Amino acid sequence: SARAAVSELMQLFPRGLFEDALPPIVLRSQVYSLVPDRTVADRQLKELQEQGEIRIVQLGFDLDAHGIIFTEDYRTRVCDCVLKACDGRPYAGAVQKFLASVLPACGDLSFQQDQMTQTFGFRDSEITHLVNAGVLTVRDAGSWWLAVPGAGRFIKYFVKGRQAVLSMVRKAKYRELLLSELLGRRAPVVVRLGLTYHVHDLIGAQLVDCISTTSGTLLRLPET
Amino acid sequence: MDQKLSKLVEELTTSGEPRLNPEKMKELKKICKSSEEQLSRAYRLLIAQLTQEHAEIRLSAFQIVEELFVRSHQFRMLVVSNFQEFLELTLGTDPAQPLPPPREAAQRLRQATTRAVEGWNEKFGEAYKKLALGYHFLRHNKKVDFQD
Amino acid sequence: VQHWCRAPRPDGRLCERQDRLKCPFHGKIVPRDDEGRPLDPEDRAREQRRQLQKQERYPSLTNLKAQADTARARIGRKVFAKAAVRRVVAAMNRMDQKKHEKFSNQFN
Ligand SMILES: [Zn+2]
Ligand SMILES: [Zn+2]
Repeated sequence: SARAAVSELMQLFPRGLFEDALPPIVLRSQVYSLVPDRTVADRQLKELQEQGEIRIVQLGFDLDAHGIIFTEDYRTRVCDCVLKACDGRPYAGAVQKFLASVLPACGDLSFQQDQMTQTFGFRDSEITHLVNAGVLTVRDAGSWWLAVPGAGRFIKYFVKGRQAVLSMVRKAKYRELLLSELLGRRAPVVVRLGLTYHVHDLIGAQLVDCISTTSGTLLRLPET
Repeated sequence: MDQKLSKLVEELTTSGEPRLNPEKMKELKKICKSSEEQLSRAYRLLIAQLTQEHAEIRLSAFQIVEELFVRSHQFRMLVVSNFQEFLELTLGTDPAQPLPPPREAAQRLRQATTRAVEGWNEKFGEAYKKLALGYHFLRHNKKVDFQD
Repeated sequence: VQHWCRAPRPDGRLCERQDRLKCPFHGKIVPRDDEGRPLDPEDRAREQRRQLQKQERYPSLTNLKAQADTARARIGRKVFAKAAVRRVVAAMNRMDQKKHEKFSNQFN
């Protein structure tokens, strides 16, 4: 089941690297890595998201980047860090209202102005309060995506780590490399999140061909 | 028994020899005749080497490929599978991916691959419809001079 | 131009070159006697030291650096530089300024 897979992948998250300010984040593609049946993976993730255990957030760095976060890690980290760094500055109350009203209700990826203006009685001032909280970011005029405060650091590290790992596979012979060889290899300093994490992401997005050989699963770059 | 194969192809390619060393060529022939997955491994070696940026290296790789093609049957299916990319890298049909230097090596590669394609069409063309299609496609869409 | 280079040539002859300051083939001109020894012992010692210093001091495939590493490539790089052509154009325009100055008395 996808629920297990997200659990193990969430364990791989090096929380210390982000000083426990960011809740652990799992990319949907990595969920595809451990669960080859892509369709069943998506159905069960939708099941979980409806149940309210997890949230899905548009990370933006790629149009197909959806980060998966346990709802309770999201609430805990946002309340703690935001209210602490923002004790007194006004949007703390607005964010409290948001976490109390919207997140339990709708797990939807995007938020449109009409919903917050009417169903939730949020004002323009309060919406700007959230936007400065980091909790919303602009999709369009009057449209905003859910967001984790501080995600930029994780995004930058993930992007550089992914490209570094892909480069390491490229520079191996054939543009090929065995998975065990990669994992045992000393990680570059650019790769700050750990190699298993990035390897799952590459395999899941079909950026690297997984070839099951007698020596194990080989990584090969598909011919571009 | 994979290390020795990579070694041997490495000497054959990186040497830049105008003509293949026949003794280690025969060693490669025998050792590849040993196994078919090993034949695919040699094929992968050749494909990897062909992408590398040097005309002489590509000439060596293409010559090895021609040897195996004329000598092996499964190799024929394996290469005509990706005949598209193979022609692209050898003929330089896509101008966006020209042939590396030196110019003499590039011209020799061009002549040799034209002749090899002609011979393959004569010999296995009926046996591999995709080869006949590729020949015709070269002859008209790209207008390759087969008489040069 | 009176003094002569007069350095000892490898053929045993002394140089007859009439250069004001330096011999192109023997460096600085120093005054030498009829048999080529510099008159100044210190100059002779310096010349001997200079001579001693001078006396002391995929392969089968073509290398693209061979063309890049050659005199002709170096000279081409130097002359065909944007700065160099700009200076050339400036000087030639000043030449044009003189042939503009070729009309003194009349209206031009
Ligand atoms: Zn002289
Ligand atoms: Zn001289």
